[PDB]
Amino acid sequence: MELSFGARAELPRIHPVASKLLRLMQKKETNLCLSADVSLARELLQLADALGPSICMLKTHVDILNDFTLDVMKELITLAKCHEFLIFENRKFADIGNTVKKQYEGGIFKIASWADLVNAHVVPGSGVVKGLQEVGLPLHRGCLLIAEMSSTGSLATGDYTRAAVRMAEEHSEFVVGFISGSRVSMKPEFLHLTPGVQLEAGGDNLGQQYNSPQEVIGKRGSDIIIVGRGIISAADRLEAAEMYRKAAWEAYLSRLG
Amino acid sequence: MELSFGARAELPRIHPVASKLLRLMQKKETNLCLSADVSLARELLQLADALGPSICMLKTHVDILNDFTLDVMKELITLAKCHEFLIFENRKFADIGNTVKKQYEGGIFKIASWADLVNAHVVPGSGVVKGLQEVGLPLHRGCLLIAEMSSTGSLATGDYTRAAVRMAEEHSEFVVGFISGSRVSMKPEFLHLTPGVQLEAGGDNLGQQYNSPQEVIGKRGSDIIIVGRGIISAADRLEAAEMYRKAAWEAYLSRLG
Ligand SMILES: *[C@H](C)c1cc(=O)[nH]c(=O)n1[C@@H]1O[C@H](COP(=O)(O)O)[C@@H](O)[C@H]1O
Ligand SMILES: *[C@H](C)c1cc(=O)[nH]c(=O)n1[C@@H]1O[C@H](COP(=O)(O)O)[C@@H](O)[C@H]1O
Repeated sequence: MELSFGARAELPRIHPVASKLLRLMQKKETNLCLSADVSLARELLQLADALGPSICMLKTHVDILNDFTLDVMKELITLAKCHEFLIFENRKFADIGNTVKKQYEGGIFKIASWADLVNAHVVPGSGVVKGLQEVGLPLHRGCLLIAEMSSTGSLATGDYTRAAVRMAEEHSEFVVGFISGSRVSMKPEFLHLTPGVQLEAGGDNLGQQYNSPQEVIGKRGSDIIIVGRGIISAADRLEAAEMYRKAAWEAYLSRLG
Repeated sequence: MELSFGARAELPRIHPVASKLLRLMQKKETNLCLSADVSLARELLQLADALGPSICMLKTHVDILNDFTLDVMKELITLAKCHEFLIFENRKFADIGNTVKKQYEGGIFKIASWADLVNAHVVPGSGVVKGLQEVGLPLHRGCLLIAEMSSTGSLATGDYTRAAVRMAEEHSEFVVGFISGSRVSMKPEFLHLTPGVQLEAGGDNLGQQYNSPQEVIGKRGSDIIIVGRGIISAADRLEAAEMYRKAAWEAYLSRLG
């Protein structure tokens, strides 16, 4: 029997980062994650402020931010706290444990110092998780494993996907869910976040493929839609965010009955 | 049927970056790539200067460099030109094509501006190569595809590895080789670079596994050894690099005949 986001937030085995997310999704009636794929700090902060009320999460892309500083991230956190959304850094960690540990904590970005959530590929084996968790657990963070991808020719299928799910299950102190195109775990403590979402059919010219909020939330059983260009390229970004939020929210409610 | 590095540099279908690499490997008698996994620019540059004569390639890890600037990379390029080695940025690109394009060209790091070689995971499908190619092609850059990984539980096996080889073959205007544990393509135009190398048996506490230069070059048929901690953790990094250089070079010389 399907549980509401509010009930899932209270499950005994729920991770605190997932509980926080689930509570604000219910409170705000949004299961929309904005993919903030922009080059400038001013654009990032303007979108976070204007769309904050409509979103549960803002997916940053610090590797493409031309004018990144840690002060930009301080200010983003203030917006996150004010508007109540989590910060999810896009960087798709995909290296050996020892390396990802340093990539997560260190460098100029210090991702673990400001990102509530990160995501990681499972291709290196479970050391990728063990390395990230060494930094993330003390910092009270969570992680998503990339169980499926939205792009043409994705190899994250079959036994690979199943490996991601086992890895997540075995590291539930840190792993809070998945990047996936559908529900891949039957355990309600895990979140499912789906990119490759637009209202209309289509793709991009570098292998991105799109499915609708109704398809992914309603038919395929995911929890959260991640949307970049569908919102950012629109003339009215606030209206676009609202259409996506309403679409994803209604799809969830219908599945809930 | 085995050709020397110098002869391979003259193969008809060889990429110019691969040719430049193979020529300097032959001239300097080195098939050693230093994995410069350090957090300070001053250490990076001191290692680059001191070990430059012993290496064919320096693998940078800019995501862990706390005091990165483009001026640091300018000085690195001077040393690369002086001592004759290529610069390989470690970041294991693993996202849809439209995203990896921006990650490669942009942000603070502007990787494409200074790195001869990049590496990409093949899990997103061939869009990952297409996206990097749009940036790197005019700049005469090349790419290695991660066909196999060194870490315990690696999913880069079987049909995954075969998919990486096919993808490299179909994008030979930009893909110059592989990160792998062994020879994975029979086409001598492709480079094989192998991490998870140390003179002694063992591993680390986060899933890394080591094989020797003689096993990897000599028996598995790889071209270049990538070595981080085996060298970086020594008291005398120069002496360590020389040991690794002689091991890898003599292993190559012996498989030649
Ligand atoms: C990573 C979250 C990911 C994984 C995937 O399989 N597909 C993806 O597209 N993404 C990321 O999500 C956004 C998608 O943005 P658009 O809505 O296509 O503009 C990108 O940031 C992509 O890297
Ligand atoms: C990426 C080059 C890679 C791929 C892999 O399968 N295994 C790896 O270890 N690496 C990278 O190579 C160095 C290994 O350093 P050590 O010799 O183990 O210190 C790391 O930089 C790793 O990310």
